[PDB]
Amino acid sequence: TRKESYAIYVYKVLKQVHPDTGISSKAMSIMNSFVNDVFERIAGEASRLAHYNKRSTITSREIQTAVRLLLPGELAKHAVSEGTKAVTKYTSA
Amino acid sequence: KPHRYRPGTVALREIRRYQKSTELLIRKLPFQRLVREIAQDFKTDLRFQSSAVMALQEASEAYLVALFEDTNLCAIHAKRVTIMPKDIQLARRIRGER
Amino acid sequence: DGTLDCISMALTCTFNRWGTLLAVGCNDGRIVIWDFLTRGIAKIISAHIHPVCSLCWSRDGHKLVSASTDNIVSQWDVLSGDCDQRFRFPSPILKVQYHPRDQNKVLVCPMKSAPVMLTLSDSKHVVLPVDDDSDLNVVASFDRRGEYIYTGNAKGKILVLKTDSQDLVASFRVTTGTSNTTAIKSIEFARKGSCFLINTADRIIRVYDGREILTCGRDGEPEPMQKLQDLVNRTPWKKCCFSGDGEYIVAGSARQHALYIWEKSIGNLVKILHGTRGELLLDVAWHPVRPIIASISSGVVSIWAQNQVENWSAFKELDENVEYEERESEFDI
Amino acid sequence: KVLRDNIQGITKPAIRRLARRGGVKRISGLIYEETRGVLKVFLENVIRDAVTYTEHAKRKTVTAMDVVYALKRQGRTLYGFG
DNA sequence: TCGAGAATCCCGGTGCCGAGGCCGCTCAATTGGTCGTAGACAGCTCTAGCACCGCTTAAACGCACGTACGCGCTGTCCCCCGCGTTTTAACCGCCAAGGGGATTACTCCCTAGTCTCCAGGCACGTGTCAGATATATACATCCGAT
DNA sequence: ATCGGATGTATATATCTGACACGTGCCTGGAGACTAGGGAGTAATCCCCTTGGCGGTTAAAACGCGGGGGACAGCGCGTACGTGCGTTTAAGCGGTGCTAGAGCTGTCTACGACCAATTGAGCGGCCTCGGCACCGGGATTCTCGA
Repeated sequence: TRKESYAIYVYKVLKQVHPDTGISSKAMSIMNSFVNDVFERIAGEASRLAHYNKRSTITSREIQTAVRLLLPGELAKHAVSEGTKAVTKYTSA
Repeated sequence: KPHRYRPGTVALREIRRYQKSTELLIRKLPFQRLVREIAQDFKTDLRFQSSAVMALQEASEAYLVALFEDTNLCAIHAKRVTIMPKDIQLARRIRGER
Repeated sequence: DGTLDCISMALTCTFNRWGTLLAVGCNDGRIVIWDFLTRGIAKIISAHIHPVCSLCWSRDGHKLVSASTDNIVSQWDVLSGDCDQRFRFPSPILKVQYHPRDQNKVLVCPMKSAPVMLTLSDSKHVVLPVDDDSDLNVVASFDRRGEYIYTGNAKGKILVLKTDSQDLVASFRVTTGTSNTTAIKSIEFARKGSCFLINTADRIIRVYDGREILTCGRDGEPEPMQKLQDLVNRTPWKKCCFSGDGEYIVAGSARQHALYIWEKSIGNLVKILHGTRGELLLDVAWHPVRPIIASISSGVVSIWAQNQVENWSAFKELDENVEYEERESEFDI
Repeated sequence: KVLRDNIQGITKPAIRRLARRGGVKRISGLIYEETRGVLKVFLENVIRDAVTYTEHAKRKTVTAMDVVYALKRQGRTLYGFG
């Protein structure tokens, strides 16, 4: 059964931050579960706020607002800046 | 002459090494038997994943050490080093578990 | 609650059929038959040089089977004290037991071998079957009438055979709750009725009714009439026994030299008797027709009776104040 | 195969081990069984809810993802099991 | 308090399997049209908020003061820590059976989607009593002398 | 432990009313009827994880066993806190007035939706080998009696 995960991108960004490091597959699964958790969190919050806004379209403004609702302080600030830079890069082409 | 460390000291080192260690501190089979006993109460002859029951025991023990932790804290506020059941009860009370 | 100085090295005791005499074994290997009424020793028998660890009265009471630690079993007439018969085996004998309805027959539980039923008339022997063939430790007992043989192994397996054919009439394995077996420490029966008890290695006494095992058939799941234990101390039981009627059950905590007393129907603990904290509890027995209990600990026997409200409390004795019921003509002439 | 009394299968040494992990020095006896009770009560919920999932799952075996979604619904989510 | 002893840290060496790397092998990602539409936006209201200001007053701040709980200290009991011993069953390794879990392939029952019509719901008026409020009263309860 | 006095509180009363139950006309979501697809349901198959047992081990649990350590009870004092009474103060009513901004309608349009054609990024599966886990042994450091 074709099962999808992210541990490959985990290894990728690890090498991006720590090239000389290994991981326990256990820890990879833990991190992936964490990925899923934050994803469902942000998605549910975005859908809920759009419902409050009666919006049927979830866009990057919703993304940023919901992250700010979720992440604290500089975590949220850096995340907002990063998402902004990335969407700017993608929209540049 | 025989030597005996002062009280707590050995238990203190036990605390230190347990905060050092990370693995479980509960024997697997007894926990599993307890889980299945609890299960038959709601429905009999139900099977389980070893991963599932490992998760059960890990999450339990986590909740349990958290309870022990904040009850320790409360007993600090109780100015005692011995624990009292009322500490646990009222901790659950603050934990909304009442 | 009353001991006896006249006997020493008390190791094992056994009430007669009517609870009038008590044959106690001693470390010297002597039988001391002591009387309850005269409160004195009735007989001394040179049984063995080896201490006696198993003693049983005959139904008529005129025969006693004794087992030495020398693997020497011997029958003795209580009036004379002669060794009527004598046999020896391998795997030293753990227990002897007269057949309750045929004193010619006697079952013997050895240490490592299967229990064997012998007769006194003919020096023959019938080896009783073993379920797992590797128990090496099976206790066995006649029922109240001697019609069936209950054999329990170190692996919790329980076989009910018929005393004549040794055919498997019932079977079941007791559980430690979850899935495990437990060493069957002992099987006891009631001299009245059909309720019997099992002492096991789990320190939990299990009370059943043999009819329910018979109707349960071979390899069934019979539940106990009762489950009895020290939920407070989790104490083993060196020796237990019913009451004479069969509605009270006692257990001997050799760990702390105490005696627990529960009921049968409800099963609630009647009471607890505390002995000398320094004494090691060894043997326990109940008077068959009296609330009297004999205990053997550190070679010393103690007696535990139970008296009624009288012996000083018998005007008309009352317990609580009584409001006088005044009559209609209470003040009339 | 009817089970029972595995709650006391929890050893007092195990309890005190967990306590030392929690950083506790002196403990009373009255706790352990009390502790056990709580333990039971705690798990009292999840398994049921878990098998509730398995209830809707129409299956005879119980899986981890059950307790995952339970602890989630119990606000005590856990990682490392999908 | 300077040693003895004990639990621990660290070092080298052994052996291993998970971490990882690579390999077939897709289906899910991309690309590109195409379309109906979510909302972006403009452009109106209007109203609820926002501030203004005055008037009354219940409320707030501080005082003094009793006082009584917080706190600090002592001695006791008992009791839980530490260690020693004895017992056991968790574990671990292996085996085995099957029963359920997952899979795929059909098959079709039910729901989404459409269109019609109207009737229950909703905004909107409308008398109107449950209860808010005030007052005098009768009952309960504290606090201090006896 | 009681009684007397103070005080605070539950009660009946009266009326005021403004929420509130009630009724409307008008609107549109709900019902009713019809069509399609395809998620769901069923079944046969495979696998294979689980649940069961069996034997040996010991680390671990049970249990016992002092015994110093603190839980706890009590006991003195004192400082901080209730309290009732002062004081002054913003809080609330209320009513005024402006509008900034919600809050509504009407476009029109970019924007995914969606489908179709294409495929390589990714995933199950297969070696592989090296940090890592274990072990044994030596050296270090805490601790409890001087």
